[PDB]
Amino acid sequence: AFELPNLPYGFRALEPHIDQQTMEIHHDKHHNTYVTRLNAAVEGTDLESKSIEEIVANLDSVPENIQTAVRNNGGGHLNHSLFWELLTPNSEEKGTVVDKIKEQWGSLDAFKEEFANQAYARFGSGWAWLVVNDGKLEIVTTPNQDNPLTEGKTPILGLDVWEHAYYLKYQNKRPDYISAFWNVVNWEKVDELYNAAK
Amino acid sequence: AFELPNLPYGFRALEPHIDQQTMEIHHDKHHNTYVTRLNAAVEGTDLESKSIEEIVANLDSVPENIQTAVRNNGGGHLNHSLFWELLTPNSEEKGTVVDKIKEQWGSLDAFKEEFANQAYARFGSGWAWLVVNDGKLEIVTTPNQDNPLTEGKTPILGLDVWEHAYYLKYQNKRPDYISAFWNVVNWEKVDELYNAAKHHH
Ligand SMILES: [Br-]
Ligand SMILES: [Mn+2]
Ligand SMILES: [Mn+2]
Repeated sequence: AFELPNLPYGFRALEPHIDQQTMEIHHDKHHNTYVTRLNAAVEGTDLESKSIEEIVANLDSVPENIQTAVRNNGGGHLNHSLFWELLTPNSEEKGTVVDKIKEQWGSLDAFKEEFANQAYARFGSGWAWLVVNDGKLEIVTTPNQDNPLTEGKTPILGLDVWEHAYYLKYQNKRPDYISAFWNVVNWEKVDELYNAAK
Repeated sequence: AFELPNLPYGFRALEPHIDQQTMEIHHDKHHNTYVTRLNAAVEGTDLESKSIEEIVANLDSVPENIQTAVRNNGGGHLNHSLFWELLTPNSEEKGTVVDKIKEQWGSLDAFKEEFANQAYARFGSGWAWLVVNDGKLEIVTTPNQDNPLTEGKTPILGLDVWEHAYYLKYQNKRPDYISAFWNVVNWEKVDELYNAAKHHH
């Protein structure tokens, strides 16, 4: 069965960029619900032994009757699992991917502009991603809990732009949330995900 | 140009079922953004003189360069315009549609159960609707700001299940929001929309 991973920090560790009420409800309620419904679908099937990454990457090996449950709750589990590890109270804009971003976009600032534009433009619920696409850094967004793995793209940074991720602190103000996010990005985790793509 | 409609009650009128902070932000910010972007898309074109009902029912015909903006922002404008008039501080569970619902589902409660189930199951952003679909009552849900009119179904009740509609008061507890919603449904508006639906064509 899949396990709800602990946050790597206390609920208050990302203040004042993300509020502790959100960190608690987002993790203990929203992510936990994805794990409940994912397990209800996959527990007792030949998918149960597989990594969530293998499953989400290969949704056409999911039998038709649970395909939607797995895509949505499997996606929910993978996306939130990545997100918690991609946040930190000790953010430093350094390392492999930051250097590659400066190289490709000319500056980290230009990168943040495009990331924020794409994240802002995602209509309804979804995610903004920095992915590796056959060696190439690319910014994409996905609806709901869809994940670039399914399209053969390796996610190395993700921002949750479902309203549950920002409404308590920021309400309608998604751009302020996106701006706040830069303060808590775990670039060490980004580097790890990038290195494993290779 | 399209206009943000005035609420027919105060921001506090739907308490405790919908919180005044949400009523103000949802109307003055979320709906207003849809109106702004609809107007940015259509102003100075032949679409500016058409009803939002006509535009949304006919998204297929909207020029390709503005079709997504009109689908999302025109949808947004129609959906919220319907929603405000379908809420009331003076809800009475009676009339033509309540009577038809009792006949079809056997009780209002059985109807509420199916509606609440579909509204809860809608994954991500969207709307739960009661529609007239070729003369029969049908519960459907739509993603984002999509509207049953585009598929030739007439909406007579809608519930916003975007998280902005419920997160400040209910957070993750969408079912408690849906439960609250019944206390503020304007069945007089539902009756009016139904009656129009029967004579649409
Ligand atoms: Br801590
Ligand atoms: Mn989330
Ligand atoms: Mn809304």
